[PDB]
Amino acid sequence: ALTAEQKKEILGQYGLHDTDTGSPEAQVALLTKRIQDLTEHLKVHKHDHHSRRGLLLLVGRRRRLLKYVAQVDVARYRSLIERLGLRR
Amino acid sequence: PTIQQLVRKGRRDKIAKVKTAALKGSPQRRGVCTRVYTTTPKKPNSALRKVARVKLTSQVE
Amino acid sequence: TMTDPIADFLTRLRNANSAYHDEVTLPHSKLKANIAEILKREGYISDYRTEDARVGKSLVVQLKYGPSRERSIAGLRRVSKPGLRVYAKSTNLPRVLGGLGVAIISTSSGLLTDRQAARQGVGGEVLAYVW
RNA sequence: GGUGAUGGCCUACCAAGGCGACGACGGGUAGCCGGCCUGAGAGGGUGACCGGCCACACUGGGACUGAGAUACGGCCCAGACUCC
RNA sequence: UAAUACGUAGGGUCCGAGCGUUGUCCGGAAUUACUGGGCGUAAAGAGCUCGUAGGUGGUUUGUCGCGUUGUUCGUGAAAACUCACAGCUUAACUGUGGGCGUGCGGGCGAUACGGGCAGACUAGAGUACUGCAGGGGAGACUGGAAUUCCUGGUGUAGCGGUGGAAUGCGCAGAUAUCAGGAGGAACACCGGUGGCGAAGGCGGGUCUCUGGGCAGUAACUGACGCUGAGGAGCGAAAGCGUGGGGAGCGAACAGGAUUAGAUACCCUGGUAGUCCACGCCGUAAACGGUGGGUACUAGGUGUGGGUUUCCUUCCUUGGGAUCCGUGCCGUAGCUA
Ligand SMILES: [Mg+2]
Ligand SMILES: [Mg+2]
Ligand SMILES: [Mg+2]
Ligand SMILES: [Mg+2]
Ligand SMILES: [Mg+2]
Ligand SMILES: [Mg+2]
Ligand SMILES: [Mg+2]
Ligand SMILES: [Mg+2]
Ligand SMILES: [Mg+2]
Ligand SMILES: [Mg+2]
Ligand SMILES: [Mg+2]
Ligand SMILES: [Mg+2]
Ligand SMILES: [Mg+2]
Ligand SMILES: [Mg+2]
Ligand SMILES: [Mg+2]
Ligand SMILES: [Mg+2]
Ligand SMILES: [Mg+2]
Ligand SMILES: [Mg+2]
Ligand SMILES: [Mg+2]
Ligand SMILES: [Mg+2]
Ligand SMILES: [Mg+2]
Ligand SMILES: [Mg+2]
Ligand SMILES: [Mg+2]
Ligand SMILES: [Mg+2]
Ligand SMILES: [Mg+2]
Ligand SMILES: [Mg+2]
Ligand SMILES: [Mg+2]
Ligand SMILES: [Mg+2]
Ligand SMILES: [Mg+2]
Ligand SMILES: [Mg+2]
Ligand SMILES: [Mg+2]
Ligand SMILES: [Mg+2]
Ligand SMILES: [Mg+2]
Ligand SMILES: [Mg+2]
Ligand SMILES: [Mg+2]
Ligand SMILES: [Mg+2]
Ligand SMILES: [Mg+2]
Ligand SMILES: [Mg+2]
Ligand SMILES: [Mg+2]
Ligand SMILES: [Mg+2]
Ligand SMILES: [Mg+2]
Ligand SMILES: [Mg+2]
Ligand SMILES: [Mg+2]
Ligand SMILES: [Mg+2]
Ligand SMILES: [Mg+2]
Ligand SMILES: [Mg+2]
Ligand SMILES: [Mg+2]
Ligand SMILES: [Mg+2]
Ligand SMILES: [Mg+2]
Ligand SMILES: [Mg+2]
Ligand SMILES: [Mg+2]
Ligand SMILES: [Mg+2]
Ligand SMILES: [Mg+2]
Ligand SMILES: [Mg+2]
Ligand SMILES: [Mg+2]
Ligand SMILES: [Mg+2]
Ligand SMILES: [Mg+2]
Ligand SMILES: [Mg+2]
Ligand SMILES: [Mg+2]
Ligand SMILES: [Mg+2]
Ligand SMILES: [Mg+2]
Ligand SMILES: [Mg+2]
Ligand SMILES: [Mg+2]
Repeated sequence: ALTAEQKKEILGQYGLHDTDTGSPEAQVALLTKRIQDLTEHLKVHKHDHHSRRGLLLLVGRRRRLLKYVAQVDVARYRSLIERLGLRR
Repeated sequence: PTIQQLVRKGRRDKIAKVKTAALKGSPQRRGVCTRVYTTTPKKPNSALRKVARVKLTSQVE
Repeated sequence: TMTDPIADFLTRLRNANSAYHDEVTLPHSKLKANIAEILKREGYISDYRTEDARVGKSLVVQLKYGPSRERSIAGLRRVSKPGLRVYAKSTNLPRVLGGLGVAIISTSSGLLTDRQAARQGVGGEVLAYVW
């Protein structure tokens, strides 16, 4: 999981300002970084179906948040997609 | 059954267990006897009845 | 998921009547307020009220019971619900207990009782059959 | 180009699409409807007669006549049936 | 053998210029349950999840009113049904114009709820700050007792077995028993009507990576919610492929035995499998025989988890409150 120092760092450079945390953009940033680290680990550990369940749950959360953002405001949604490299 | 299931599937009514296949919906059929013999009813009632095997205009034995 | 506030409110009312309560607390809403208008003016709920809570305004319902402990409302069943919604024409207004009951109808003026709608010639959606 | 009248009705060239799981196309069934029987009702069945439409005329096709042809007893050709 | 049920008689019943049989169709059939069904066992919740489409939405602030009803004239053929009248001497029948004719059209005037459109807020949901318990999951490392086996001593006639006995292994030295060595599977007590996991199911430890759930601050987003046809992932054991491993246990298979009969129950053994690695297969009485989620509804008796606060020794299942999960009994109700 992500610990204090880099979680604070990610909040800082990905949030609207240095105080808000519960922004959808902060949510997506945390989720994406965690999923990248975890996929790196799962490429080593293969049959951990117990944690790939959390994989799929986090992916569903990502997609749901992205749907919410694209429904609300498309400009910020697409800017975030481009600046984070996600396919959709 | 929820309303959406009802719309999705439609309600199917019973398919009639049609009896008396020979007349094919007719009140009468004419036939020719082929044999005359006797048979024994089931266990509860025992007797010696008279039954005839007939050829029908609808070609059913 | 609170996917039917009207149904939940009516269920709370009938359940409180069964459990022999005195006050029922619910989140406050415009539809709740006007329905309370209807029922109180009909005489089924002794009196309502709207207060302020920690987050959102709520409401408490004060019922009555018959002099011999008698229940005030006997049965409560919703008619027009999410998914299955029911309307009525000026002539086919629903009859409950042969007029002994009250059906809440949404008409252009607002929500009025079955007799009010029948006399006015107006119609709409019947909300709940209260008896 | 064609039609009493717009239109792939027909022709040529352009583009690759259109219809499809809120059921395409496939298979069996069967003229549709005002109505008839039943049921308190919703509903189920059903299309006798009369009547409003449709399609058919020994089976398959086509065309002439005109304001009006699916042309039943109008025409031509092909098959079957019966007859001279 | 002594029929109100067969046939005959009488007598009686229904009906009637028609009376029965048969056959088609509705009904009772709420026996396809919209009105108006059920899912524990009677027939049924899939094995459990994520989640596309569809279906559905936690609040108020705002307009257009396309969902909606609101009325006015404006269509709805005749014929049939319902009301009244009218005549064929009443009789079916029609002489008779009204009345009926449940759907569809635009124009005039509404906005309460029910969509989209619209900007704002948070009681759902979600993250954010710190703590928490845990057989959660995968890899690797490691200890112990024991079975079995090999080797080697001491050591004597049996060891082992069931209701009893022989197959069995022993005089080539069995059993036992002691030293050493090998090696595989599995971790008693802790350990319970306890933890976790969505579900199968999961516990000797150590480390490595990591999932999930809960408590207070409630900082921030703000209708993102719910569940899901198809699809796809997970999924006990048994079975299959490949290559390792293979103590114990043990289908099938041999013998001993009981039995009239035993292709079994029991005994001797004993190959698949049982374990490793990767693929497979996807079924269980996959049960809580009860799908998931939210709201409401008297209590009593316990566990574990975390919080606070006070008798305050401030030691303390001393006392209070809180929220999560977890056993049993019980009112009202429901239920066959
Ligand atoms: Mg953790
Ligand atoms: Mg509201
Ligand atoms: Mg209903
Ligand atoms: Mg032109
Ligand atoms: Mg054209
Ligand atoms: Mg052309
Ligand atoms: Mg036809
Ligand atoms: Mg009709
Ligand atoms: Mg009926
Ligand atoms: Mg009906
Ligand atoms: Mg018909
Ligand atoms: Mg006619
Ligand atoms: Mg006709
Ligand atoms: Mg016409
Ligand atoms: Mg023809
Ligand atoms: Mg012709
Ligand atoms: Mg003719
Ligand atoms: Mg002729
Ligand atoms: Mg006799
Ligand atoms: Mg008799
Ligand atoms: Mg008689
Ligand atoms: Mg019937
Ligand atoms: Mg039913
Ligand atoms: Mg059963
Ligand atoms: Mg089931
Ligand atoms: Mg299955
Ligand atoms: Mg209008
Ligand atoms: Mg009008
Ligand atoms: Mg009209
Ligand atoms: Mg008329
Ligand atoms: Mg009638
Ligand atoms: Mg008269
Ligand atoms: Mg008339
Ligand atoms: Mg009708
Ligand atoms: Mg919507
Ligand atoms: Mg604000
Ligand atoms: Mg929240
Ligand atoms: Mg812990
Ligand atoms: Mg592994
Ligand atoms: Mg030795
Ligand atoms: Mg020994
Ligand atoms: Mg704030
Ligand atoms: Mg769903
Ligand atoms: Mg969905
Ligand atoms: Mg499905
Ligand atoms: Mg599907
Ligand atoms: Mg898979
Ligand atoms: Mg797969
Ligand atoms: Mg097994
Ligand atoms: Mg296996
Ligand atoms: Mg085999
Ligand atoms: Mg295999
Ligand atoms: Mg092998
Ligand atoms: Mg071995
Ligand atoms: Mg054996
Ligand atoms: Mg044997
Ligand atoms: Mg064995
Ligand atoms: Mg199965
Ligand atoms: Mg199980
Ligand atoms: Mg389930
Ligand atoms: Mg629920
Ligand atoms: Mg109880
Ligand atoms: Mg009671």
